Amino acid sequence: LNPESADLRALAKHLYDSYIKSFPLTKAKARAILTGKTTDKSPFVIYDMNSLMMGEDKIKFKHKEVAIRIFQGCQFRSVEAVQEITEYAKSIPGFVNLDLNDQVTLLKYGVHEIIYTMLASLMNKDGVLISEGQGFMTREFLKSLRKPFGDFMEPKFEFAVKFNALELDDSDLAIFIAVIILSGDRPGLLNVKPIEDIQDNLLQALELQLKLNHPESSQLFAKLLQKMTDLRQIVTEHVQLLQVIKKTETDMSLHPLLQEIYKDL
Amino acid sequence: ESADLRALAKHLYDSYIKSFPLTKAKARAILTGKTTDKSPFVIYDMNSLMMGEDKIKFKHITKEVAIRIFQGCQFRSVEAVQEITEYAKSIPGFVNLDLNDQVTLLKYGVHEIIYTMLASLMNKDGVLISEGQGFMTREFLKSLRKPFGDFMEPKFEFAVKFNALELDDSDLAIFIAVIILSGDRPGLLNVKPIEDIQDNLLQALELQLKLNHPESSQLFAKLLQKMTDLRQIVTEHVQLLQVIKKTEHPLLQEIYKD
Ligand SMILES: CCO[C@@H](Cc1ccc(OCCn2c3ccccc3c3ccccc32)cc1)C(=O)O
Repeated sequence: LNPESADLRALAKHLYDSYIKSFPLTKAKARAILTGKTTDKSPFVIYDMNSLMMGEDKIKFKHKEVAIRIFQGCQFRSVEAVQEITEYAKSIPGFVNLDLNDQVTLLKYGVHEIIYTMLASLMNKDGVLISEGQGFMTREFLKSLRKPFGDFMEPKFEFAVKFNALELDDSDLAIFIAVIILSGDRPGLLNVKPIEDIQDNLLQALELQLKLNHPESSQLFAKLLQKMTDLRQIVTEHVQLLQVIKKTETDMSLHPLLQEIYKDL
Repeated sequence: ESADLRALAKHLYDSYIKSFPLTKAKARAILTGKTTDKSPFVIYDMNSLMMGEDKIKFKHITKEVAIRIFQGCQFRSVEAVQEITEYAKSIPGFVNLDLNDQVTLLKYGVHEIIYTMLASLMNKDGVLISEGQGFMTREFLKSLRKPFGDFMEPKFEFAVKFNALELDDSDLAIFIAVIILSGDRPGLLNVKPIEDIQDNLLQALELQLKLNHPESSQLFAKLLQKMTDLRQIVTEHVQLLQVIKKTEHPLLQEIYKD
């Protein structure tokens, strides 16, 4: 009972491998930090303006009002995430061989669904790890920021809490993330079929990977695919929120790379 | 256990055939002409509608066209909700769930099922109407007023892609059941039995596809991702209904409260 299964495991290993090489902060590490293990250090916790302030010292993170400072923080980290995801996509067999326009298109629409997915790896009901895991910002501090900014994270936490319920590990994510990138239903693709063939193979690999890694958790495959609905809505609420800041913060600059992704859509 | 899954599949199918008079198999027969017996009356332009309103009885008439057409789509939806409701009752486990959860699962699942089955009565040029007696063109629909001109366009968008999967009634019966037993509907009181049931339905669906479409074993996954396509359309629709909520009897408003 090991026919084409071999091919699929091989692909799984390949992606898991690229994933480790493309993302310095994996779920496994973020968990060792959040559950107080001994393989990792403990984070500094920001829960208020006061705490935040000592955090500048204690943490330091490559960086006028607090809300905007934090907002500018996510942008920089998001930009970095895009770089990592772009580097990971290139390792997906067949991706770099597709039409360049479509490669740009798949990344344009796939990058955020992947950022929030992976962002769940650094979250628990109470907060989120920051500065490569050196810090932890509580859900509450974030939910209290100035009128518009404090509404950015709550829906991510809500998704994270439900998504983490599936209890997936980095090896599962590597494939699932690869499925998201290769979506032949993205607006403006010029050559859908090639893209779909790849995703089809990825899907078979993820299906096998979920049965083998979570034998007791039946229909995990079915439940995970359904999670896409949550992702799309997160993206939507987010862009609208961005529209608001753009008209209320005329002195604020949205990172060019982010402007290009968010552009048309 | 495979035999139990096939049994569940036959049961849902037999029940589907009894709750939905106009099946996909029948509909496809009418759309391709495989049944020249009774071809449908076409409604391509303003003039034909007027004539069709005379030919076909249409039980939704009491004069601005665009609205009349909409009230028709609503009347049919209310009927569809009763059919779906009778079908759900036959899904093993459903009636044993808490009553409030039954109502909840139906309340949030009828739209998804309606548009799913609507795909069955459509092709790129139009949708079959009034029990198959008619056929309203896609172009005629597009060419409607402001808030109405883009009411159905989204459904046709979905329909063409959904019909690409080439599913038949026995596949749909299981798929529809899966959509009903969704454990993530807001306000549920006892999620465990719901997901337990969906679990079994997905197993039955997975086997049904592999047997009924041996030459395309990724179909299950593809079918599942179409479920998210459905939720988006339901979002766009309720949203549009608000742009319509902007006006367009009080006893009638009660019947179509939703
Ligand atoms: C601000 C615009 O939001 C982004 C999306 C986005 C939103 C929130 C978000 O939360 C993470 C914040 N975040 C930080 C915030 C301040 C300082 C460091 C980090 C940090 C370090 C490592 C990892 C994460 C980190 C990460 C990305 C976009 O629109 O592309």
